Amino acid sequence: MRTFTIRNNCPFTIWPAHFTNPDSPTKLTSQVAGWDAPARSQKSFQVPDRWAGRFWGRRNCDFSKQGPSSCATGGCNGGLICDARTGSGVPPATLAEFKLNGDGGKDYYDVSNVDGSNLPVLISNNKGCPSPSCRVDLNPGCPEDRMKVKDGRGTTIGCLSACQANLDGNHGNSANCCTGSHGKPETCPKTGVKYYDYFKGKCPDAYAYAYDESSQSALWTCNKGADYTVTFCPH
Repeated sequence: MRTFTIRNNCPFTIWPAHFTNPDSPTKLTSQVAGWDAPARSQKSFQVPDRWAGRFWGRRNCDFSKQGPSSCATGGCNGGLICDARTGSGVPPATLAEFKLNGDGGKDYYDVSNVDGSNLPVLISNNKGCPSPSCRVDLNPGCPEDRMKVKDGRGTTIGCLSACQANLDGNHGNSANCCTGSHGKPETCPKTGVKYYDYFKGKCPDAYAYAYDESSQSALWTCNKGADYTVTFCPH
């Protein structure tokens, strides 16, 4: 067992969630896959070796609405508790991804804004291993109206990737999504992904297009049996 701590340092309530990869050898059963996290709170729980999955934070949730529409960002099938099979968060949702006890006996983790961003996130550990983060707020500078997810007051609370905002109007043949004629690394250069420089400039650690993980995953590993903390709105 590892101990994971999910900490909300934001000045507002968020609703964290988790989802387990379909090919994860082990299941996360100590903590249900969604909860209310008041400002300045945490939830800690045990996670088995070899677990692979992701955490994220949802903003502006109202569970009188069913399905992903319950939350303004990161909503999932199941509502408060995200469904085990279909409960991945709808973009934009900054992810803290983990593959424990992977290749070479190492843990692999990362912060991912590939599909967009909604909250600053830090992944820390108790073993001195690399600690990726996106600490700055990407919402105020979200570069185009179609990428903005706004609350009822007009404030940006999420910033979709160019792919998820459908800027090119062609999800099925997109140099932003890396699909169709652009569906492999050789045909989807990062220099062709619209607004990659915005996301990557503000948060170099975070993945920002389909093939960042292929290039950068070796930066974010630990083989020392670490406990992990995911902090939203870190210092």
